[PDB]
Amino acid sequence: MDAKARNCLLQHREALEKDIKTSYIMDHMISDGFLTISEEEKVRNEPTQQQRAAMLIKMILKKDNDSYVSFYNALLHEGYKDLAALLHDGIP
Repeated sequence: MDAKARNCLLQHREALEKDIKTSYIMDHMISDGFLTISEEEKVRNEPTQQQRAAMLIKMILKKDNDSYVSFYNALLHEGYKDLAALLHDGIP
């Protein structure tokens, strides 16, 4: 993704990992076509909620602009309003 978007995600990574549940967010991204079942399974293999969130974000940082926007939308749809707001800045 564009460095601006990547940097925005890196900036708010800690906040995201501390709050988000990955299960439903990933369902949305898979539905959108920006996360594979292979990736979902790897995320799921992480022991804790935060470790799963860390792994998911680690994968997203290497994806494209559309993936960033998909992540943003997933956050909104799951009610993480403030967290999505933090990333709004990086939307290309």
